Formats: sequence, C-alpha cells, structure tokens
Amino acid sequence: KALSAVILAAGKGTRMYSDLPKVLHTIAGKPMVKHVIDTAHQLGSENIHLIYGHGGDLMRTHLANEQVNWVLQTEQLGTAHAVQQAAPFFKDNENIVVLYGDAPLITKETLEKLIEAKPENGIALLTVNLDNPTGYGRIIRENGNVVAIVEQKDANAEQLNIKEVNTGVMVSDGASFKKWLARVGNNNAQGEYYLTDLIALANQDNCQVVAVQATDVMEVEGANNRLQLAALERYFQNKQASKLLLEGVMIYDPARFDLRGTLEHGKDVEIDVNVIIEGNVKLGDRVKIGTGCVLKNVVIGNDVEIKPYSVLEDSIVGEKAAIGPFSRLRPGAELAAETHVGNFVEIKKSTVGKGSKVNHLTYVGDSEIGSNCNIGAGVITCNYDGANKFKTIIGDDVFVGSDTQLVAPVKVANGATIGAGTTITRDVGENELVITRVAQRHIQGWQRPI
Amino acid sequence: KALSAVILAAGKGTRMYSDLPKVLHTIAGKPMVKHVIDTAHQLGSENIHLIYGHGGDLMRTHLANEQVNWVLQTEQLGTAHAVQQAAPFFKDNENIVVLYGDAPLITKETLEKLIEAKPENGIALLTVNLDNPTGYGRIIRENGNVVAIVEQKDANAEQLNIKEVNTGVMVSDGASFKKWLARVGNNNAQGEYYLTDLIALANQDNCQVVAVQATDVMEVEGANNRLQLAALERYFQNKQASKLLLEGVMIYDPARFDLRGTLEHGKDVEIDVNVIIEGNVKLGDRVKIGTGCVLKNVVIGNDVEIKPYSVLEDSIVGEKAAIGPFSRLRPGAELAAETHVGNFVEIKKSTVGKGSKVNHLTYVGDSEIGSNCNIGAGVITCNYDGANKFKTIIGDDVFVGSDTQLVAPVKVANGATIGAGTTITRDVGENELVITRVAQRHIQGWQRPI
Amino acid sequence: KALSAVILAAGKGTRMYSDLPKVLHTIAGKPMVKHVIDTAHQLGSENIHLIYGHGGDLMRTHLANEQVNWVLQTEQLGTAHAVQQAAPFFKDNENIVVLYGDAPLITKETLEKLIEAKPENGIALLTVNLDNPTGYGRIIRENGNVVAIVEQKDANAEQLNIKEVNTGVMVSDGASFKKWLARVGNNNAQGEYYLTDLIALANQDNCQVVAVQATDVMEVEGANNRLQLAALERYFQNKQASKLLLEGVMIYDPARFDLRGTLEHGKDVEIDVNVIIEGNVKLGDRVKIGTGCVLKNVVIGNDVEIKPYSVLEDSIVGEKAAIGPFSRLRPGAELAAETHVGNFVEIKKSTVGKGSKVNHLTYVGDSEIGSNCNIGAGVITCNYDGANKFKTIIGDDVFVGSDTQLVAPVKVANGATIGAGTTITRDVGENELVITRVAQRHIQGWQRPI
Ligand SMILES: COc1cc2c(Nc3ccc(NC(=O)c4ccccc4)cc3)nc(Cc3ccccc3)nc2cc1O
Ligand SMILES: COc1cc2c(Nc3ccc(NC(=O)c4ccccc4)cc3)nc(Cc3ccccc3)nc2cc1O
Ligand SMILES: COc1cc2c(Nc3ccc(NC(=O)c4ccccc4)cc3)nc(Cc3ccccc3)nc2cc1O
Ligand SMILES: [Mg+2]
Ligand SMILES: [Mg+2]
Repeated sequence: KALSAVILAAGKGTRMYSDLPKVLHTIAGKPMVKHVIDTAHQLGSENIHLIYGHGGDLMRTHLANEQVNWVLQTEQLGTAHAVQQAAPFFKDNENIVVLYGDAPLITKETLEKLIEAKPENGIALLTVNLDNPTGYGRIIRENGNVVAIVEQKDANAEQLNIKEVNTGVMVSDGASFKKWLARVGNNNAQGEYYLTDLIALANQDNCQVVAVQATDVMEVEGANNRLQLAALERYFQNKQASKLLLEGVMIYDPARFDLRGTLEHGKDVEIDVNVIIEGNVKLGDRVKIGTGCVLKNVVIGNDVEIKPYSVLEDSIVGEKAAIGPFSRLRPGAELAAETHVGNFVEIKKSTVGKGSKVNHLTYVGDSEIGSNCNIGAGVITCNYDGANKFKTIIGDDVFVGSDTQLVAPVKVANGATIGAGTTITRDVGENELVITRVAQRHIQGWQRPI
Repeated sequence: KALSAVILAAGKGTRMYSDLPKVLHTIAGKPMVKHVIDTAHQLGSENIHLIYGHGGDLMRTHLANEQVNWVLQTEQLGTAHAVQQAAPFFKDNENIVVLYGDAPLITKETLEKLIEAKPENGIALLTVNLDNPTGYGRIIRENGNVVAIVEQKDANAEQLNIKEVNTGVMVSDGASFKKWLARVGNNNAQGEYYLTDLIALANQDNCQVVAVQATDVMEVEGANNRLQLAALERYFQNKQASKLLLEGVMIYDPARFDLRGTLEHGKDVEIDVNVIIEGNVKLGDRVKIGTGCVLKNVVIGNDVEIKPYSVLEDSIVGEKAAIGPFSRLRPGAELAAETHVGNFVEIKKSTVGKGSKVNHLTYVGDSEIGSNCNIGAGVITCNYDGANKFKTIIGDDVFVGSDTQLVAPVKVANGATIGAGTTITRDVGENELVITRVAQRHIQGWQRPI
Repeated sequence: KALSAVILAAGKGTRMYSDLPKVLHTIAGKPMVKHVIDTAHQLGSENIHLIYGHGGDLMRTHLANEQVNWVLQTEQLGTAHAVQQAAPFFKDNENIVVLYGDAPLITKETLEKLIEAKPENGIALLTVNLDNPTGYGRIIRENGNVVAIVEQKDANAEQLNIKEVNTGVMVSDGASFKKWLARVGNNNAQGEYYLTDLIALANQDNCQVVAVQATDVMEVEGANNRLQLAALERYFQNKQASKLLLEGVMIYDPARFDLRGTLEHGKDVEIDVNVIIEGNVKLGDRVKIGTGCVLKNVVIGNDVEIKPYSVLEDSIVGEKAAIGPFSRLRPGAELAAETHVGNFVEIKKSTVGKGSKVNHLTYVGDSEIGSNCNIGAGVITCNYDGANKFKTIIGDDVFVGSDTQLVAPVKVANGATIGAGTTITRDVGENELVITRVAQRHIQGWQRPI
C-alpha cells in the first residue's frame, strides 16, 4: 500500500532567539526538518507535504533541492487545520503519516512498525510511556484499542496515573483524513482545530484506533530552545557512537566523538578522543586517528595514521601515508601511498606522489609533486603580484632545499636538486643542480651588546 | 534595612595538599572566596568582614584590592568565636549574613530570600533537604519555626529520619549577634564555641527562628579536597552553559564548554566543542567559533568566523574577519573589518587594516599594516641584535612577497611591491618595486646520490 | 603460603570484529591481559600460567617479554578443562588464583582479601551483588558458607531473588585443584567441563567454600565488544583521575583527562581540560599544563608552564621553562632551565642550554645549542642531499637572525652574531659577525595591477 507524509514545519521558535525559523537549526550538521524529510524518504514516501510558514523565504533558500510539496500556512489555526491544507493532495488510497519538523529523531524502524499496526479504515497512534506524564494527553484503552485522549486538565484521579501518553504522530488512509478533518471543530480554550479529535471522530464512526509504543522517548521529543536541542544532539551522537562501536570501530571515548554526516569504515579503525567527522568520510582498514583531528569529506586509505590536531577537508590520502601532527589539508589535496606530511604544513589543491615527504613549516599550493621527492623545511610555493594562482610542477626524485621559494608558473624536472635558500623563477631541467651563490660580510671580534 | 556580611575564610585546607590556603583555590578561574565576596557585594553589603588565618600573607597578596575588613583569627575556637571577632564592627541595626569562603556557589537569589524571611529580632536559617542526611544536624520545627538543631549523635530514631538539615548560613541583626555570641559556651566533645547554639539562645530568649530552604544542595556544598572542588566546577560550568543556551547561544556540547569570566553575546552565536572563554569576552551577532579555540579578553565583531585551534588574547577583531585554523593572536593584536589571518600565523601587538590578508607561516610583531595589503607566506618582522622591539610600518595596498624579512625600524609606503625572498632594511617609497637579484650556479647532469 | 595464578586468555572475541584476539585490545594503552598479568605479579604470584589459543602467534609476538608459562588450548571444552591444562604445574602446596584475561580491572586489594578468606583445603569464591541478577549463577549459602551455584534456568521463584552472583574468580590450593578437576564431568546442555562444579565437588568432599564480595561490579566485568571495552575505559580513567585529585593534583575536568601509563607528580600541579599523559611521565612542583597537551615519556621540572596544544615525547624539560602554545618536542629534545619554546616550533634530538629562546616558526634538529642564545623566527637546521643527519653545534650567547638556514655539519662558536636571511655553511668563529650582502633592484613609480 502506497505511502505519503505530512511534516509540520511552520513554527517561529521564538525561544531559540534566532533569525532562523525553528526547524532549520541543526542536529549533527543537518537541519532538524531534513532529518524528518530523509526519514520520510527512507520509509518510501511518494509525496512529502511540507507545511511551512514562519521564515518562509529562508526555508525555501535552505531546502531548495528537497523533493517536497510546499504548502504555505498563513495563520495558526491548529494541527488539524495545518494537515487539511495538504489533504486535497492525499490519495484516497495510500497511507498518510503525520510528523513534526521540530521532533527530528523519529526512526524509520518505529514508523514502519506504526504503519504495520494500522487497521484498515482506522488510525495507528504512536504513544510513549513517561514516569511523570504531567502535561501530556493520556491514552485511554478499551480494551487494547484507543477510545480517547484525555488532556491533563480533564483527567480524573485514576486517569492522571495513566503513564501512556499521546505523541502526536499518527497514520491513517487519505480518504479517512479528508473525511474526519472536515468534521473537526474548535470549541476549546485555545480555539484551534486539534488533530487529537480524530481519535474521537474515528470511534464515533465505529473505526478502530490502535496504539503503538515508541522505543525511546527521545525519538518523540521536540526542541523548543537550544538547551533542548543540545540534549537531542548528545543523545543522537551517543547512539551513532554506540553503533560504530558494536560494528568494531574503537572509539576511545564515545562521549568525546562527533559524527556530522556519514562514515564508512574498514576493520581495526582506532579513533582517539575529540575527533570530529563531517560530511562523507571513508576510512580503510587499520586507520588510526589521533586526538583533536577534524576530517570533512575525505577518503583515507588502509593503514594510514593521522597524528594529533590535523584538519583535513575535501582530500584523498593513499595507503600507508602518515599525516600530522598539526597538518592541514585543504580542498584538492591528493596524497599518494606512503607519503609523509608533518607539522605546520599546509597543502592546498595539490597532488603529491608516492613516497614523497613534506615534513615542516611548508606551504604547497596549486602544485603537482612527483614520487620520492624531498620537500625541505620552510619551502613555499608562491605567485607574482597580479597573478591568478598558477601552477608549480615538480617531477620525480627531486630534492628541494630548505627555505626555498618556488615562484609559479614553474617546472622542475626529474632528478633535479635545489639547494637551500634558493628563489626559483625559471624552469629547472632534468638532473640539474641549482645552488644559490651568497655574498656575506664577516667582521671579526664583534662584541655583542650584552 | 542595611546589610553587612561575615565570611569565614581561616581554614588550612590540609586535604588539598597545597601551599595555598583553602579558599584561594579557583572555580572558573576565580578564587572560591572571591565568589562569596562578589555575591556579598551583589546583595548590597556595606561591610564585608573577612575572617582569615592560615596562609595570611598569601590571602593579603591575592586579595589585596578587595573591599573587605581584615579580621585575623589566631586560634581555632569555633564558628561562634570567629564571628565574634567581627562583632564589634556590627551596627546594632543592620542585618548580618554569615557565609563560608569554602562554599562558593551560594547565590544572591537564595540569600535575598533568606534575608526577607528574617523576623524582627530573630534569626533566618538556611536549610537543605538531603536524601541521606547522615552526619548533618537536623532541623526540628514547632510549628514551622526552628526550635533546635539536633546533631547526628544526639538524635532519636524518628529525628534521624528528618531529611532537612542545617547549612551553617544564617541572618540576624547586629544587636542580636553581639548579645547571643557573648552567651555561647563550649561544653561539648570538641571544646569549641558553636554558632549553632544561637538557635537555642534565640528560643531561650523567646525570639523567632525561621527556616528557608536552598534551591540546590550544590550551592551550600564546600570543597575540602580537589575532587570536591572539581565537582563544584562541573556543576557551575553546566549552569553557566544552560543559561547561555536559554539565551540563544548555540553551544554544541555544554559538557565541553568552559567560561572562566564574563561573556557578552549577540544572537545566532555558534560555539563548537572544547572552547574556553576567559576574562571578559564580547561576541557580536553570528560569530562562529570552531573546535578547540581559546578566547581570553577579546572583542569579536559581527559575522566573524574563528576556525579550529585558534588562541586569542587581549585582542580586537572587526566585523566579517576570518581567523584560523591554527592562528595565534597575542596581546595588542587589532584586526580591522574583513581581514584574514590563516594557519601558523602569529600576530603580536599590531594593527592590521581593512581587507588585508596574512594567511600562512608568518610572524607580525610591533607593526602597523594598512588596508588591502597582501602579506605573503613566510614573512617575518624582526629586529637588530641589541634593539628594543622597534616598529614596522606598512601602508595601504602593499604587496609583500613570500619569505621576506622586514627589519625594524622600517617603513613601507602605500602601493609598494616587495618581491619574494627579500631582506628589507631601508624605507620603501610610494609605488616602489623592490626585487632581490639572485646569483645562482647551475650544474647540468648532476646525478643525485640515489 | 606461596601463590601462583592461572589466566584464561584463549577466546577469539568474534564480536570485536578484529584481527586481534580478544585480550590484546587495550585499556589505558595496555592490553587487557597485561592488566591481569601485572595484577597477578603485584599479588606475588610465583608462576603465571597463561591459557592461550586463538590469535596464538599474535599473543606470542605482543606478550613476548612477559614472565608467563605458555599453555596452549587447542579446543574449547570449558573452563575446568582449560585450568586442568595448567594443573600439572601446580604445587600441591601453594594457592592458585583463577582469573580472566578479558576482565582486566580486578584489583590486587580485592584479590588479597579473597586469598585471606580461603579456608585450609577449601575454596574462596569471589561474588558480587547485582540489582538485576538475571542470567548469572546465584550463590546459595548455608549458613555463611557456599553450598551451590544455581544457574538462571534451574532456580526456583525465591532463588531468582538472590542478588548475590558468581564471578568465576576462585582461589584454592594446588593439591585440591588437581583432585577436583579430574572429577569434573560435562553432562549439561553445552557439553563442557565447568569450573563451577568445584563448588559441588568441594561440599561433596566435606570441604568449606567461603564467599568474598567484590568492591565494585566493574572490577569483574568483561568486555565482549568495543562498546563494553569503552565503558571499562571510562570507569578506569575516572578512578585514576579521582586518585590523582585526592593526592592534590588539580585536574580541572576529570571526565576530560586520560592517563595511559604512570604519572609521578609534585604538589600544586594544574592540568587543564583534554590532556593526555602517556608512558612514564614525571612532573615537578607547580607545573601547569594547558588545554590539549599530549605528554608521552617526559620529565618536566619544577615551575614549568606548558601552554595549549603542545605535543611532547621522549623529552626532558628543566625548571622554569616555558613551552607553547603549538610547540612540538620530538624524541631526544633536552631543554635546560629557563628556556623558551614558542608557537610553530619543532625541536628534534637536540639540547638547548639555559635561558635560550626559540620562539617562532623554527625547526631545530640534531643540534646542540648553548646558554642564552636567541634563535630567531624562521630559522631552520638542515642537511645536504645524500647526508646522514649531521650535527649543528651552536655555542653560548649566540644571536641567530630570522630566517637563517644552518647547514649541517657546522659549528657556530661563542658570542657570534648571524644576521637575518643568511645561509650558513662554514664554521663561524668566536665573536664573529656574519651579515648577508643583498643585491636589490628598485623600480620607482611601479603601479600595482589593482
Ligand atoms: C515546528 O512546526 C510545528 C511543530 C508542531 C509541534 N511539534 C511537536 C509535536 C510533538 C512533540 N512531541 C510531544 O508532544 C511529546 C514529547 C515528549 C513526550 C511525549 C510527547 C514535539 C513537538 N506540535 C504541535 C502540536 C502538538 C502538541 C502536542 C502534541 C502533539 C502535537 N504543533 C506544531 C506545529 C508546527 O507548525
Ligand atoms: C574555610 O574557612 C572556614 C570554613 C568553615 C566551614 N565551611 C563550610 C561550612 C558549611 C558547609 N556546608 C555544609 O555544612 C553542608 C554541606 C552540604 C549539605 C549540608 C550542609 C561547607 C563548608 N564550616 C565551618 C563549620 C561548620 C560545619 C558544619 C556546618 C556549618 C559550619 N567552619 C569553617 C571555618 C572556616 O575558617
Ligand atoms: C578470554 O579468554 C577467556 C575468557 C573467559 C571468560 N571471561 C569472563 C569471565 C567472567 C566474567 N565476569 C562475569 O561473569 C561477571 C560479570 C559481571 C557480573 C558478574 C559476573 C567476564 C568474562 N569466561 C569464561 C566462562 C565464564 C562465564 C561466566 C562466569 C565465569 C566464567 N570462559 C572464558 C574463557 C576464555 O578463554
Ligand atoms: Mg622562511
Ligand atoms: Mg628565506
């Protein structure tokens, strides 16, 4: 049976004290509403109807490439009225699941179990058990089937002791939503059309409402301020970390590990404390990552060690390379197998060939470096004033002496040797040795002012 | 009604295993006793009488500028005897609050609620409820009014089940303190004059003692060793972090955030994990701070991004600047709007003008740099031997080529261009181009020893 | 009475998803089984019989220098059969303690209390109380003496409410082990010879079995996957940190501190958040360590401050030195008293004399530097192509100007001054001043392309 989803995303989020609307704030680097859209897509939703309102232009800007139907709410008349704006697009046959863009951790696993429990022409309601259910609408069963949701203020002494509560998440067929939504009224203290009233309208219509319990309460929690958002963040990180650990990734402290994206991993991977993994990252077998490292959108080959406080982005690193500590790889850095990148070294948009070393106090930008080169301490690739970032091409088996400037555009051919302190502006031929002739003045018996 | 405070601060803190006296150990970068002095000043105390003893010269050295009356205790005869040394300075009218320099987290809010509850000519006692009250003196009420404090060893079976206990914190008028303190005896196992006996002396005198409960038990806890100090530290940091989060600061993980001072903030500020904020820090709107950064005594303008592992002190950073990763700003660094400071760059005591960039492997010290300058990789400002840190003045629209040394004192005027590898010792005029003439020796067919 | 131990270490650890066998995975940088071997050695064990099996060559490789008897298990027939392979080496007199290589946190203190409780010709059994004992074998007493261990599936309604359970850890004399192990059968669902059956065989033989309770449940827990290993890691780190705090080390956040080795410390030591201490480390009095530092196998003298994000290995640092931030000390770095090492500085295998400073953007390798030298920003020690890391010797009171290359092998004698931008290839004599003669071309009125 086909499926579609409706996601409520119109709220201002006043208590975030932000210019962003509520659902654009991120969990693990991704907006809360994108978590729900992605979950709804994993379930196999055919359409996703996004009820939006506050921060409308920002929603459109930030979610421009999402495959959703953009349903604009111009006034807050409650959850039933919100869903009814999407109702004309519901297929009579096809289940509709209702979700909330500010409760982002709802799992596919829980939702497909909710969808399974839905009786034909009925409703499946997601519920949760709280130790202190004060403030939340209680589930009343008769027997095993939900007959009513009794709000805090209406509940008698014994109903107040019901620990099972309403989450707001609900599944029913499209024909049934169209029917019941048109019957919902707003005769209550707030004057709003409540989606909760579909439970009453279903029973009044002799239709079955079945309750399904959530696995974790955190998966129905919403974030109304940054403190609550931070609690959803730590729960989500802990759960990502636990999954990786059971898969065999040795994360030394899972409370000091952050994944903000996707991680593919080999076996015997070791990750020390305070590491941040962003975007799409792939790690081969026996990769070791030291403390403080940040990896964003990188592929790391088998048997690579990354030493402490290295920052890597949009880069490729071949097997058996050694990086760090204090290394920086900027976008376009491609390191071949068995390369060495050391402390206080920045590599931007450059390819470095097999076995080559760049171990100290060096900037290599917009370059090609061949295999088994030795790039000395203090070497800098640079440009003329008014230039447009031109290229430095270094061949195989080249020795570049310490504190040499390579002035692009320039080529240094295979087997060349460049002495320390050189300024290289002209192409260097194959097996050419280039030494700087210094002039010095020596003064004997110069007493220092000490 | 006027107020003054008495703070007990004489203890050795043997179990800290330190040369510092007990109350000088810090919480959030500030001595425990300074927390209490500051709280007492926030309440509006007119005098603060500081009972000190052990580590007397160190207390005087470290707290030299505090507006306190220095009351020296030469011998431990108990809390009543300690307070009585300050008593001659109590005004008959004026409330006196008693506090402890080794219980630093007592809040102004709790204390002004304690002061309000004090009945005329009576005592207001701060109490707290413990789940396991074993060891602590129990509050006995009759009815709603405190009649006695029964110590662990004296309490019958049912009194042992009283969960409400004495904190030691107390408010009464000065006339009443002088009267009752002179009546306190020391006929007990320890032979000391106990402040607790004022509860008995008050009732024996037909005066009312009213109990007021503390909000959090942590706010009456004392630190007798570093393990307890560390627990007070984490409670205090968590509470600072929660406050900032409810104010709209996005702190990605509040368990990995430290504030040791004061933070002023705009809206939409984002702070990643493992950041330390020290002294007085001001952050404009939409400032983003990456992982591992340390900010001490800095002003950061609107829309600044600070990238990972940057350390900044006594500096100003203008709007839309970009700093990091791996940047170091030392005291006197002033960066104008739209500036760029990159990896492995140290700026000390220098002004850098609007739009200028200093992006790699560079030391700029004691300099002025104008607007829209390009300071190349490897550039170093330096001095002659025996010099006294003289100044390097760079004008507007200057290009300084990579790996150039600027030897102070020297001026480089507007629009000058300096080629790579240059040593600049003489002033450079407006629109002057300065290129280094290299001499090189080329040897063809030189076979490397490989 | 003499002692020996038997350690069960043969398991594959399938659920680690590793090429390492189970007990080689580390806690605090040391294999789980080495924790137990070391504990067994601290107890005074005369022999340690190591039952090994899966990953046999790796065990032999990684534990090659351990003083253990290598007892190879070729087939899993249960714990009684495993111990019986070591039994021929038990002395009739001498206690044998049985331990598990995958439960590493068992303390010497608990084990010597277990050994004390052993009645002559009897058994001492280590037990623990669980709140939920489901799955674990219950201890049945009659009275005060263990009569049976009833497994989950065999226990009646009231036995299921026994919270005291079997740990597997056991002490009995060698003669008694030989006797009872030969009597153990395998008529059970799994078909294995169970060590638990010695409790029954002991009583059936009219011998006394006495129960001793473990202090902490974590000290009998085993790690069957990396998630459980990570929980043992955090418990162990917390406990190491608490011990240091009670000894007077100020650890600002004990949840962000890691010790992977041994730490010797003076008094008034301060350690900020996210510090990692590895191998054998010694810290004098009043050492301050800033955030993010990594110290491996180092001696740090009195009154040293290490500033944030410094990485130090196999190094010595004399009293009153200042290191960091962003400093790197590689193996063989020896810094004398009152030295200064600053940001983006790497020191490898070099001695630096009293009062000398190396404060920016510098590599010093394979060198000797004397006392009161000033090593300028950008200075690099380097080698000729084809050389074998030769030495740079700098005497006392030498000034080396910024961005100078020192080309080894070379000597610079006492009191020499070297100007900025110099390439030093020949020895420099006592009180010799060496200045580089630059040739520059100046072009007036050069308009930059802007
Ligand atoms: C952000 O966009 C919206 C979110 C809404 C929203 N978000 C939401 C819904 C449910 C929960 N979760 C719980 O209610 C819950 C949490 C913990 C335990 C048990 C339940 C959290 C956030 N709730 C309601 C209206 C609404 C209010 C209450 C229940 C359902 C729907 N209306 C909303 C309207 C919006 O435009
Ligand atoms: C450091 O200077 C002093 C501190 C003292 C000191 N500190 C203190 C007082 C109270 C508490 N808090 C609690 O007693 C408490 C903690 C948790 C729950 C409930 C209560 C902690 C530290 N207490 C007492 C004497 C003293 C002893 C006990 C109670 C009051 C006063 N005498 C002190 C004398 C000093 O010179
Ligand atoms: C890794 O090498 C081995 C470990 C074993 C091993 N490890 C072990 C033993 C005891 C515990 N601790 C507990 O049983 C426990 C934990 C928490 C609370 C209470 C108890 C953990 C790991 N246990 C057993 C067999 C075995 C199984 C169960 C009990 C004892 C022995 N056979 C083992 C055989 C091996 O070759
Ligand atoms: Mg240089
Ligand atoms: Mg140079």
